[PDB]
Amino acid sequence: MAAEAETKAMITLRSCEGQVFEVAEAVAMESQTIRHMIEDKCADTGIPLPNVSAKILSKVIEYCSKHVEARGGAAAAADGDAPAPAAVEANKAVEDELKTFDAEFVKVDQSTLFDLILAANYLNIKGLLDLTCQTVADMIKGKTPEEIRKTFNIKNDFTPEEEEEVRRENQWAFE
Amino acid sequence: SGAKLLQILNVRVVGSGERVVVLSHGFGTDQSAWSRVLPYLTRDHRVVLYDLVCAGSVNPDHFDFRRYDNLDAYVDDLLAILDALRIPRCAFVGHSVSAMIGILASIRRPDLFAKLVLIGASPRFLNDSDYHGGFELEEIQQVFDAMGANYSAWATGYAPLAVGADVPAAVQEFSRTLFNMRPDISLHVCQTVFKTDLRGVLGMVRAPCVVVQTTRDVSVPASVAAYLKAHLGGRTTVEFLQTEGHLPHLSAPSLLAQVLRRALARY
Amino acid sequence: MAEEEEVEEGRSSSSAILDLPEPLLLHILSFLTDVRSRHRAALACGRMRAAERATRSELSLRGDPRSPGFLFLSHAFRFPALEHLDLSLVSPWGHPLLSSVPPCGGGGGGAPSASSSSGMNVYHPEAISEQNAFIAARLAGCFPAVTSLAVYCRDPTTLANLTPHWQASLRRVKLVRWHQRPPTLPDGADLEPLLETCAALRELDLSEFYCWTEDVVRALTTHPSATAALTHLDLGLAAATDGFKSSELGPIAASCPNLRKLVAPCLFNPRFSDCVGDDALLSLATSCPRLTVLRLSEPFEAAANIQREEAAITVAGLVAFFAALPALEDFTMDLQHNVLEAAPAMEALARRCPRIKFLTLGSFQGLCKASWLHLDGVAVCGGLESLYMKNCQDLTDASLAAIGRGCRRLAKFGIHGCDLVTSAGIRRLAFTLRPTLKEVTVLHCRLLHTAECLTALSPIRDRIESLEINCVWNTEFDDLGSWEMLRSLSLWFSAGQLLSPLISAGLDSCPVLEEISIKVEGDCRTCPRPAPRTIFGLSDLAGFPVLAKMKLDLSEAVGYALTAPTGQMDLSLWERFYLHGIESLQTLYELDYWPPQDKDVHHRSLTLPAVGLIQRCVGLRKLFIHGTTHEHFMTFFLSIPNLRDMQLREDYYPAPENDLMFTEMRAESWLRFEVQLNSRQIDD
Repeated sequence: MAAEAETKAMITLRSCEGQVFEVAEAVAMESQTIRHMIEDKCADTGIPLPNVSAKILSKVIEYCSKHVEARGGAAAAADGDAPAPAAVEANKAVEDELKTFDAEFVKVDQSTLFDLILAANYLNIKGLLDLTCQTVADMIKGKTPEEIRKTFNIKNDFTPEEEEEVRRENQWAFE
Repeated sequence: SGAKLLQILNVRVVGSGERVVVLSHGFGTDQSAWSRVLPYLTRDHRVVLYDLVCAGSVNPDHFDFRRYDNLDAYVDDLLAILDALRIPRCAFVGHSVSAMIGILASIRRPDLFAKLVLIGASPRFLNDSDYHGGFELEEIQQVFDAMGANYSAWATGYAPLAVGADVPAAVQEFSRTLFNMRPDISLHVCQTVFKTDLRGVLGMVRAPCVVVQTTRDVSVPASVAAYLKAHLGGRTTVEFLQTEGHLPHLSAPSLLAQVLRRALARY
Repeated sequence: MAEEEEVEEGRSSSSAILDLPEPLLLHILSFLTDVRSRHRAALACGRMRAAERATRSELSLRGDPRSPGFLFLSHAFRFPALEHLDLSLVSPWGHPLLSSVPPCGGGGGGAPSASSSSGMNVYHPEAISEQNAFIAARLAGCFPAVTSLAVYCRDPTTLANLTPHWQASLRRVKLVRWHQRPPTLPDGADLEPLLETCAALRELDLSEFYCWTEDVVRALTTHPSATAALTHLDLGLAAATDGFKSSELGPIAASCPNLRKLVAPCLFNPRFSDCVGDDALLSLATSCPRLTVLRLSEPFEAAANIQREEAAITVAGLVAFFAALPALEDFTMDLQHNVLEAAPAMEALARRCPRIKFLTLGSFQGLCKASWLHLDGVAVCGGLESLYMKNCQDLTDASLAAIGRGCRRLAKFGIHGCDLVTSAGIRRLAFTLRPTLKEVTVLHCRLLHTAECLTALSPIRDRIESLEINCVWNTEFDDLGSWEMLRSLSLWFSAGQLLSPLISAGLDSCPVLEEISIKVEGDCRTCPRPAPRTIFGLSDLAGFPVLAKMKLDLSEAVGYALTAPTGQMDLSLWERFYLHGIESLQTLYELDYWPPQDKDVHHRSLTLPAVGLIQRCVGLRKLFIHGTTHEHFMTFFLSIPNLRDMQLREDYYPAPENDLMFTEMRAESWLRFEVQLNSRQIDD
């Protein structure tokens, strides 16, 4: 008997402009919006993504496949027993690898990172969302509202009498 | 005015009794130096405590150097306080320069100071011809130099000398109050006090006087108590405590409280 | 001609984070915890200001709420989503808030001689209740969703004023009082308003709220309706009590069938008949079968020299108590008396409480012996992750190995008063629990000196994150790895001991060390005067790069605060000695200091040398002093560019009474100096 190769179910993805991506369903499993439609059995012909372009879709696919791979490679606990000290070390490395994968993953331009933020919400990929959502929080961390304004190319909209008043009202912020 | 001076000089009304007693603290101290002995008279007397203008508790901005170069302005503050308290008659217990203040006040207002109790009293500190104030001009100027060059070092070298008896709690309290003093104000008022000579006015003091003298006083020779009992015009008596030092209100509260309650029974 | 077709690149790119749907921004900033960055971003833009206002859950108001500046805040100062409200730090510190009791202004015992016409303050209760209601209404408007509330309660009138606005939602309450309990209050009256108003209460806290146990019994056992519904309780009472008695605890247990968490110091001294014996233990166990967190302690005084006496608790009682409460997961039982042979008790605990995770025992002897082919006592409780021990005089290295083989899930380890433990057993336990051990605590172990203990911790030195140690200095250069995960350190020092040897002992490179606490214990008066150039060695800690938070507790350091007899050293010089080199901490961001206490002075007063020492730490952002000081020292700190959060917390029982009689800090001076500090233009 020939060995039946386990066929990872492919879910067809059709981006906003018409480009198609072939991914495993387990990759498509992560995105809750994609997940939900999978069980709706409307994914036989492929699902439209009118709000996701090819580049953001490819990077989302990259992120989701990487995190699914990390989940699979994590040493699963043996039915209620705490993992052996070797197993703990193996899983700690995968997290560190996945976290390291995450940091440079959001090391993109603001627009792409902003685009990374939107897609994970539309795709309901919380892990990608949170990684991108907190990424902005760190790059705001340690900054005054002014260079924040330049960093996002925000024009300072406060009149001097307003900005003076608000700065003193919020004096317990910086200190 | 007296009323604002009450707030400025921390004038507070406690105790009960028809007998009104005025407590004034000494050098480098404040009215809380009487706390260890405050309860003993609160039962029998309506007690009045106030802070001198030189105390660090009062705003050092309020210290008028030029008016407070003489004990006269301090007597003025005391009298304005007492008039603000509508006191027509009271006894006075003074410590150190407060004794001179009370001497001058009873001279000025004999109608108010029924009886006087003196703890560590000295009308003059500089030794004179036939007068041992216990200090010479060189010693006083050396003290000035030690304090001006280093108020911290002088105060550390002075506070155990002032307290005398080996009571670290009293020495600590005096060190606290002395260090809360302001150096320029302190030099000014010490110059005010050492220069004060009330030997010519003790006989004008009409009120009966109670002198409290310790076994050993670094600044008060026992001959000073003899001079005080000799020259004060009022019927003057000297009570001797079986303890050494200048601030028995902090070191031996029991003995001094005994003496005071004996004295304040009637006046 | 035209020759003009090359200017079409000027479109302002918008910050797409603003283009995000608003709930997404709310979600993002739901993750932001640090209030500094929160309000920085809020100041970046108005839309972000609204987002940060809506994303706040907990808050501690700083300044005087009674001040009209807080009272007249605009509608923008609005926090609908604020859950946890902390009002215990409002200005002034230590004061009754919205208290209906009139101030005791010149009320000495004595009939007022009614011949005096000058400036008598006529009390107006109507106005007082008016401002109390208005401030409560303003607080409710700013903070409508408060369910867990912390407040300083000098008197229950504060509680009566505050409860109606949040009684429907308030489920946890924290009461604060370091000042003396008002003697005129009826027994249990401090707690009655809450037992009467807040039906939603589910957790109660009184660990630091000074009061009598009898008040607790009265208020609780006479309010069974509320007590049947509570879920969490703490009874520390500022640890100013000798401990609850059995007769007090009993009816409490009766009125409360539904508790889950308890913390309570209790009278465990067997010489008292009303001590907590096994009978009280099982009565509590039966009364509250659903309990999950229990932290029980025997209050003691330092004069109790080596408590060799036994406790009123037997191993059989322990076993039965374990059986009666299957739902336990956190347990703390600290005694000064010794419980012998409690290993079978520990076995019954493991069997009857398989969910046991946190264990804390004091003076329990013979818990783990490894004296049989099988693991014994605590060595069987393999599901344990937390383990702290006090006064285990007979714990051995073989016991350590048995525990490590059994408690392979142990993450935090601690021993106190374990004289028989050597560096060999410590190193064995560290190696065995190396993947899991992350925290280790060693205090006052006689054989375990600093260098030996640091050497024995090499296997987990790369993994260890927090460390607590009492420093005992004795009278190839292998590369000892940097403390790569060690972010926190706790230090215990004898009076006069030097911090400098710590760096040499093995603690030199801690790149991730963020916070540290140093405790100095001992009578400095009996200690010989060190040389005038001797310092503690605070500058020696500058080698830690992310060192930001400091907690130097010297309140236990008792000395002649202001003058020592000839040959001894005053607390002014002691402050100079200990605080010297603090300015070396470049990243020093937070400092928590305890002024040393003199027995003769109710106050832990700060001296000027300490003022000068601290004033030069420009990087200090936060400064919390646990005492009092002179008003003339205050203006120095305005020179520090960056400090705001400064409050003299006399948070030690008894909190001294501040009534116009002390040269130390005054309330009006405090308010005007807060105006001074918030008047400085600050960095952003």
